[PDB]
Amino acid sequence: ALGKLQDVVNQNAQALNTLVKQLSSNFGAISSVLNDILARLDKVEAEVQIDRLITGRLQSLQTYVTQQLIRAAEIRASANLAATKMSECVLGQSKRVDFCGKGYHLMSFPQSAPHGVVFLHVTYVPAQEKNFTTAPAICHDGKAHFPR
Amino acid sequence: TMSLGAENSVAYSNNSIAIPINFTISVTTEILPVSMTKTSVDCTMYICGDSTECSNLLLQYGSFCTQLNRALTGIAVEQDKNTQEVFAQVKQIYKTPPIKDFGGFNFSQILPDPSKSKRSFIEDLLFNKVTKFNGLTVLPPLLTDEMIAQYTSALLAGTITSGWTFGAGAALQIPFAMQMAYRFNGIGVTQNVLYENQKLIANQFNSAIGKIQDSLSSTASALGKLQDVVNQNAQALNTLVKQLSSNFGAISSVLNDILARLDKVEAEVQIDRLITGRLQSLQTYVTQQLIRAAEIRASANLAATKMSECVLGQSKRVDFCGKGYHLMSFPQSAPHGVVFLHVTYVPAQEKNFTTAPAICHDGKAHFPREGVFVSNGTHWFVTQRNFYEPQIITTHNTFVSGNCDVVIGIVNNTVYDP
Amino acid sequence: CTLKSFTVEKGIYQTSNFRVQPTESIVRFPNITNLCPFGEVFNATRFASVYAWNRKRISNCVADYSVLYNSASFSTFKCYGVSPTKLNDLCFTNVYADSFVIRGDEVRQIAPGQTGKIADYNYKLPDDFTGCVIAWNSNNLDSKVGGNYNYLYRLFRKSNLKPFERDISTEIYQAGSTPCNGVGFNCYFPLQSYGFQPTYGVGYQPYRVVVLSFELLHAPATVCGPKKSTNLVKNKCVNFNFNGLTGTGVLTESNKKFLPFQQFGRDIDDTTDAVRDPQTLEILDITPCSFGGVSVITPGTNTSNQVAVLYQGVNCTEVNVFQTRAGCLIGAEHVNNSYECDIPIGAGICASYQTQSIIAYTMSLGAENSVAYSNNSIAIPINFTISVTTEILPVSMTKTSVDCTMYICGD
Amino acid sequence: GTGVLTESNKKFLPFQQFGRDIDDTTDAVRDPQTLEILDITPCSFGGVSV
Amino acid sequence: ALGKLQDVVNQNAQALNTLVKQLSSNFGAISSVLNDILARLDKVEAEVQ
Amino acid sequence: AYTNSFTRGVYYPDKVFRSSVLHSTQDLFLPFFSNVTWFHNPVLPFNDGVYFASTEKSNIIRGWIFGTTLDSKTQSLLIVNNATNVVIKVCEFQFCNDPFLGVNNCTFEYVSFKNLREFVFKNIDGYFKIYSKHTPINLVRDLPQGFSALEPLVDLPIGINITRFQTLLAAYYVGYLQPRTFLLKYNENGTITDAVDCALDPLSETK
Ligand SMILES: *[C@@H]1O[C@H](CO)[C@@H](O)[C@H](O)[C@H]1NC(C)=O
Ligand SMILES: *[C@@H]1O[C@H](CO)[C@@H](O)[C@H](O)[C@H]1NC(C)=O
Ligand SMILES: *[C@@H]1O[C@H](CO)[C@@H](O)[C@H](O)[C@H]1NC(C)=O
Ligand SMILES: *[C@@H]1O[C@H](CO)[C@@H](O)[C@H](O)[C@H]1NC(C)=O
Ligand SMILES: *[C@@H]1O[C@H](CO)[C@@H](O)[C@H](O)[C@H]1NC(C)=O
Ligand SMILES: *[C@@H]1O[C@H](CO)[C@@H](O)[C@H](O)[C@H]1NC(C)=O
Ligand SMILES: *[C@@H]1O[C@H](CO)[C@@H](O)[C@H](O)[C@H]1NC(C)=O
Ligand SMILES: *[C@@H]1O[C@H](CO)[C@@H](O)[C@H](O)[C@H]1NC(C)=O
Ligand SMILES: *[C@@H]1O[C@H](CO)[C@@H](O)[C@H](O)[C@H]1NC(C)=O
Ligand SMILES: *[C@@H]1O[C@H](CO)[C@@H](O)[C@H](O)[C@H]1NC(C)=O
Ligand SMILES: *[C@@H]1O[C@H](CO)[C@@H](O)[C@H](O)[C@H]1NC(C)=O
Ligand SMILES: *[C@@H]1O[C@H](CO)[C@@H](O)[C@H](O)[C@H]1NC(C)=O
Ligand SMILES: *[C@@H]1O[C@H](CO)[C@@H](O)[C@H](O)[C@H]1NC(C)=O
Ligand SMILES: *[C@@H]1O[C@H](CO)[C@@H](O)[C@H](O)[C@H]1NC(C)=O
Repeated sequence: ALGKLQDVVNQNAQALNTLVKQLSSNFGAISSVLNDILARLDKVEAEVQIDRLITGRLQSLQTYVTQQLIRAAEIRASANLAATKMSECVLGQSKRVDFCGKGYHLMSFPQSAPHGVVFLHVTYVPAQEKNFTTAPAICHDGKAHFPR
Repeated sequence: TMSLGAENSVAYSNNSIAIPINFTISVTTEILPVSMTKTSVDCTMYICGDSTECSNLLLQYGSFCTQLNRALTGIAVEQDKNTQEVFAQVKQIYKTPPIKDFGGFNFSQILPDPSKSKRSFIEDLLFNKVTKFNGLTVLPPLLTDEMIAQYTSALLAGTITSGWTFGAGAALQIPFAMQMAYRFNGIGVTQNVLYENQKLIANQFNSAIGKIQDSLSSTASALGKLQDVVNQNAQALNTLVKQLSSNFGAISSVLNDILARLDKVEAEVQIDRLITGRLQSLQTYVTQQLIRAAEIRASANLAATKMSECVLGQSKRVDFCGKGYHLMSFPQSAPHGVVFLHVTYVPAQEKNFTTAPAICHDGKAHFPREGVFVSNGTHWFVTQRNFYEPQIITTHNTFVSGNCDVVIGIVNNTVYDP
Repeated sequence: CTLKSFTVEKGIYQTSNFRVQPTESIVRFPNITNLCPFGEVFNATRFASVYAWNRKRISNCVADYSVLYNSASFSTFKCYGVSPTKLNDLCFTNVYADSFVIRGDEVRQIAPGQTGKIADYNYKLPDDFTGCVIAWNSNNLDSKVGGNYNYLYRLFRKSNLKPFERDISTEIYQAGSTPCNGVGFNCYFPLQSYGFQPTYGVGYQPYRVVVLSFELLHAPATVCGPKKSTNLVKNKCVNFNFNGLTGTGVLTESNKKFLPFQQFGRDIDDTTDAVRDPQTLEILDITPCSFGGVSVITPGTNTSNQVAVLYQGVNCTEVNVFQTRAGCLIGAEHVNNSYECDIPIGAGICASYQTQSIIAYTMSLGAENSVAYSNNSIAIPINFTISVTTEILPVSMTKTSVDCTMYICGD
Repeated sequence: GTGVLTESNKKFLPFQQFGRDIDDTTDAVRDPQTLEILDITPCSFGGVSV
Repeated sequence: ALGKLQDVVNQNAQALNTLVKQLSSNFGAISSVLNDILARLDKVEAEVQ
Repeated sequence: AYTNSFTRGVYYPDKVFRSSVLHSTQDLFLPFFSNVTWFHNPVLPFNDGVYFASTEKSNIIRGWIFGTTLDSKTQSLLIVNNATNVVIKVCEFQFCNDPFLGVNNCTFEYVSFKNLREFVFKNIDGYFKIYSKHTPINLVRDLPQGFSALEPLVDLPIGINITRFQTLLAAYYVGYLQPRTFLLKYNENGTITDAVDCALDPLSETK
């Protein structure tokens, strides 16, 4: 039922698990383990092997930060929408169609959730329609009458 | 030096009001992009392609090709979401009656032509004006253009036959002229102003739809907002494919020529320069496509909001559903987007009147119940403020509040008591 | 295996790239049979002085470079832009063989992008050199009793040589204000000699040098390795090699209107689209063998172990079986009914697990309805239902921060 | 390396010398002179704010 | 009150100052000064730096 | 005397087939609207390469001499064309401006107003190239404002140094090639149909 909030948790977990796994990549060095290179080689050759790890790990971290900057702007759009729903929908009575649930909006109530908000939108939905003949106006003594 | 517009000194004074004698029904057109082409790139087929030698070197970089293919897959699946948020708002596929008794209003240019996809006449103008081995693939959308046209048809058939009611529950039928009288009443213009002018209002609407048809047939330049979404994606892919021909400091940009000319210990040094440059070339493309997809999502969320508030309702939000006071609007599909034909009341022929905040009868101040007091030379009347219709001042048209002494600008005139 | 889990939720997952593999392998070299005249260079009586290096152009022959690189005679055999082991598989537009003698220390100067007396005043190689430098000690041939003075080099010049510039001029060089005058103090005759003696130390002993320069253009070959041509094969997926243009694809007969000088053709992205057979006036279109994405369509593994497979863009004649516009769909039953979309396949098609097996169907947009419109009929609600609908919105992320010095460099 | 060392209840089989975790980390080790299994943990770290 | 406008002005100034300060970095080369590499080293070595 | 070249002197830049594509290429080309010389004789400089054209009716022009000295000390290239053979020869020739008064340490030999004959001579990489085109025209031979591309005749590995040339004898035009970037319109069935000289004017640079 809360798949929107759990999706935001799962994306942040997949991003961090990917960032950590990229420490195990060689990037073309003789080992992925920074302690092996320094335990096995002297400065002149260890600086060649380490700069391959620096270059790949810095690219790995720049990719993570760039995708978190893009993902934060999507959460800020949802937080600015939730802030607008609390003002117009909870603190008021909205006359905007579909903004505050299906049907004509009466009121709504905020409930908190992990990293999110839940609105319980109360609305009047009409039921049991019946047909009837109708008219735009009525003739009385030659005067045309319209409903107020 | 650019002109900001013509100057206009408005004729303001403490006792003058201008009220419109007449109106024009205006049909404005608004175009919004909703989705991109679902292009997806195989990172290994782009960087290497066929070569096992390059593929085994690319494994040393770890998760990057899964991370890039995951990002382009998220952009691709979101284009189907954006299209569902806009069009798939209607619960049931409504159909118009076979008899077009809409009170003189003519929807033939915007309803389906069943002889044809079964698009409207204006949807065919909109569909005409807009126009594999490197690891690039183009995926089809989930909804075909014929399915999008069935949704715009259902939204339009619900709107014409049942007003806003199909957005709030079951569609309740109402005669189209009576629906228009309540859309007039919703902008503060009294219902009789429709029924007494119904043939003029119908002819102004029918004429304004004819100007949309002529304008969309005449020039493509209006749809530049949709065509730019095609052009930005095409320039991104042309740049990504051109970057396969770059050397990046390798002996050749052709991977098979490196493999045909050199043994492993030398070939792997040349191939890693191509892997490095081609990986950076693809990371730059996916980053700018992620930022571009977020701009299209914002425009799809705006188009989905315009369909709820302008099409399924009657917006009171100024300039949200075109210029003038919004009456209703109609959805028409276009490739990668949506078009709204916004019907609005525009007041057209203002005249100057003397005005007052209140009037004095038997030593008591009367205020207009709804409307303005206006003077026709020597005489005083009360009118609705959006269309000139001078009623006599009466004890029903007005309410009292206290003595004459408090109000600034009050005038002495008789109130009739029926 | 793709999802790194033993459980799979309902969905459609990309898992692989499908490819047709080549069923045969081809080599296509020109009609030529005579061995190249390398012996006229490597067994020459003598080479020129290095300031006046001698160039032979080699063409229209087969070059067995193994005759060269297997020999223990060569005290040096370096290659640039090619491996010597690989030369018997290649083809070249021309080969230029350049020949001279220099002392054993100076052989270092015969390499790309060098600076020095021999490199800049006698024989300069280009920066993007493709070719081989072959050298051997010649103290047994070029050194002589009392010294051999037939071998010379330029020691002074007004400006450095460009790549493959040749300059035999004997004119006097000027090192100061002193005019050359056919003679002086800070003015010099610019040419000098090694005087090679058979008793010289090995750095001053003569070495014979041959440099082979290879050019491969957008052009025909005229020198090719000894690698035998074979029969042409068509409409199958094949691995191929036309004049050293290694690749893989379906070869077809084709009607590209080549003008007589055009040797091959290119697509709008510069990929090689067609070739001319080096043994026939026949034009072959090169098309890639069938490949594309593979997506697996599944209910949850908690529900069934059945799956269906979509070969994306692939045609069912060239992979129950159903041709969607998304690609060939295999293992899902086509159905004439329509339902709400369960798993989305594309172009109006969806799939579900139903009465059980996987089915594929055209999605249904909603229930069909006609509103009972008339010019004098309304409808009014007799009643109402107060409705409560839950809306969920995300508001925040986890506040992560990373010490980039500790992530990158680990303390 | 650098870390805190402690006892562990990691059930190393007789052929296993060390344990691993996905950061490319050695997670635990068998002491070569006395065959107990030690947890390795990072020495405590964090940002400083003023 | 105007902190939203000054923040937008300050961010663009900080990003340009950072872009220009990255010209002083070596990225592993012998020097950050492009003329200094060409003064010290011969063609094939200088081009790798 | 002088003439406007219009868009003359375009040639197929490489031995590659292309169709329905615009190809952007750098090479020695005659610039658009360049200022070509006109003649009835003399020895001329060769610069980076030559575009040459002539009035194909009387058939008086038969070939060319190319070299530095044109008379001994070093080789010159001789080209002669007649009703049975094209002949090309390289020698330490000692003739004046009329070897056809007769006709030398030779090193290479090879054998093969109503109309406009056009030629390009270029001496780079694999040495001396010839491109040509022959087409009917209206009777005013003033380099017509239409467009066509010259096709390669021969490509000769001869290694010679050329700084001057002369014609073997109608009227003829001479223009010089320059290092230039062109955009070429390969329309359909391999054929170049239009071009932009990208350095001519700001609109061509925009195209
Ligand atoms: C209204 O009239 C239509 C047409 O006669 C009919 O289908 C419908 O059942 C009637 N009743 C209601 C509740 O709409
Ligand atoms: C109102 O405008 C219509 C045309 O839009 C015109 O025919 C009509 O005469 C006008 N009426 C008045 C009162 O100006
Ligand atoms: C509706 O408009 C079209 C286009 O002007 C016209 O051909 C058609 O006859 C009109 N229909 C009616 C019922 O007036
Ligand atoms: C209203 O009054 C002003 C000032 O007298 C005048 O300039 C303007 O033209 C008048 N407008 C109309 C519609 O009469
Ligand atoms: C409106 O004013 C005019 C003078 O401007 C006057 O002739 C007319 O009688 C007035 N209207 C009425 C209903 O009296
Ligand atoms: C309005 O009527 C009152 C009472 O008759 C009088 O005092 C006042 O002067 C009048 N004002 C005007 C402008 O007629
Ligand atoms: C190539 O050689 C074969 C015989 O080996 C001959 O039949 C064929 O005509 C030749 N083709 C060309 C283009 O020389
Ligand atoms: C699939 O390939 C066959 C054989 O070429 C062809 O008849 C059919 O039209 C193709 N269908 C599609 C959708 O590509
Ligand atoms: C209205 O609906 C309620 C249940 O929601 C029911 O108890 C009531 O009898 C209905 N009234 C009418 C007039 O149908
Ligand atoms: C040394 O190492 C071995 C490892 O198996 C252990 O058995 C032994 O107790 C240790 N100490 C001595 C004194 O051997
Ligand atoms: C350049 O062209 C003009 C116009 O044809 C001509 O008058 C002029 O003499 C030419 N100049 C040179 C140096 O070619
Ligand atoms: C000229 O024509 C004669 C005809 O016998 C022929 O022998 C010769 O090859 C041709 N070419 C030249 C340059 O002499
Ligand atoms: C070609 O010969 C001329 C004769 O003056 C000479 O100046 C020039 O240097 C030579 N070309 C080259 C590329 O050296
Ligand atoms: C080449 O294309 C042109 C397009 O105008 C056409 O006239 C010509 O007939 C074509 N040639 C062939 C061989 O089809």
